[PDB]
Amino acid sequence: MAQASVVANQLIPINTMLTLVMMRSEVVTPVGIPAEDIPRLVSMQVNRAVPLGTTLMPDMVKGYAA
Repeated sequence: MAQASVVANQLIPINTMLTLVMMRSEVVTPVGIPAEDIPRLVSMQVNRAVPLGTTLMPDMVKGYAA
């Protein structure tokens, strides 16, 4: 399996604006937001708390569409 996802590099509190320190690239299942998209996620808000190691999904990010 080759496709990497965005995963949380720290706990991301609810309603936090994302920064680059918060986002790592990992090959995980199920697949989340493509890791390719990390620079476009900066300053977008999360609508729930995202624990460390959690795969960031499209429905967790306010305003995200692809």
